[PDB]
Amino acid sequence: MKVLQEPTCVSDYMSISTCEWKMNGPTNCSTELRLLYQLVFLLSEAHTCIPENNGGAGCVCHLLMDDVVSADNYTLDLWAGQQLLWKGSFKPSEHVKPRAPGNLTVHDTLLLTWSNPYPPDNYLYNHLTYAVNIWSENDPADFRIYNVTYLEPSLRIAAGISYRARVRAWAQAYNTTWSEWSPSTKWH
Amino acid sequence: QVQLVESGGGLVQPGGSLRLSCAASGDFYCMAWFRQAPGKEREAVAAIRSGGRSTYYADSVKGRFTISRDNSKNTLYLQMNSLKAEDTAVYYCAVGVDGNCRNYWGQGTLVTVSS
Ligand SMILES: *[C@@H]1O[C@H](CO)[C@@H](O[C@@H]2O[C@H](CO)[C@@H](O)[C@H](O)[C@H]2NC(C)=O)[C@H](O)[C@H]1NC(C)=O
Ligand SMILES: *[C@@H]1O[C@H](CO)[C@@H](O)[C@H](O)[C@H]1NC(C)=O
Repeated sequence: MKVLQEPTCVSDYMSISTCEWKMNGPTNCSTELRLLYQLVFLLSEAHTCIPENNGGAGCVCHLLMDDVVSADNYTLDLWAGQQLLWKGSFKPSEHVKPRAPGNLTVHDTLLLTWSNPYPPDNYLYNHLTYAVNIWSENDPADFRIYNVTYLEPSLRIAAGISYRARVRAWAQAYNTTWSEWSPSTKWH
Repeated sequence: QVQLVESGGGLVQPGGSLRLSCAASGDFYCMAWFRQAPGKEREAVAAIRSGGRSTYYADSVKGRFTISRDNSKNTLYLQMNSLKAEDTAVYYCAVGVDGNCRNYWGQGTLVTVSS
């Protein structure tokens, strides 16, 4: 009924700013909690996020930023029917959390490859720094981290055992939170 | 300091068209136009993002007026068609780097939709 934990958001810095907060006691955020987020221009438009229940008493939201730059600033208004519960601000550019890489498969030398989680025009594509974890599925003790940053999201290695692999990336120059590791592919 | 000099205003027969032009010495995050009429305070007619890709118009002018800027040298445009008589006003082109494009204004140019 009362947000105990002030809301916190990270931005994928292309389309989605995911939020979360925590009230006191069980709340179906979707039934009642109303989040209202608007950017800071002159003919600003109103967007309403339908929240969800992350835990018993906590809530989660997902703002949709069609195109966001370094000078964007959102007014986050959490409603309760007609009782304002919290009012604040959000700058998507300081709290960036990139997308997860994907399309990860495997092809002497051994070839790993994945997709850039963003198109080239997106700013994160220019200082992305991939990190690929190769751990053996047969040998959990065997694990290795591979730093990548090439514009082509791929890796080559040529070290009997069976290994797995999963990649996560993050835009270096923007001081982002380590993205979620890509799905874990498997091979020998 | 950035000067703003509008142009392209003048007398227009109603239902016609009118393309406004206001040059800025440099480029800006926020760029918007402001129409101000006799006894009527300057209202936000049209705005444009930093990296653009998002136009913002007033309900009175949506689908009617279009705001834009050329390449190389930057020049705020307020293209207007089907100009209604109640649009008669000195429109001002204003620029900004945060929130409302209220960093500069540089006066404006009068639009008079004739009878
Ligand atoms: C590959 O990436 C890993 C990150 O997982 C790097 O390991 C980090 O190295 C820095 C210093 O360079 C340490 O401060 C961190 O504590 C390390 N973290 C981990 C998890 O090991 C590793 O140095 C990178 N290697 C290369 C060659 O780029
Ligand atoms: C933009 O961010 C500044 C800096 O925190 C803040 O003062 C302002 O209120 C924000 N704009 C909003 C919330 O519309």
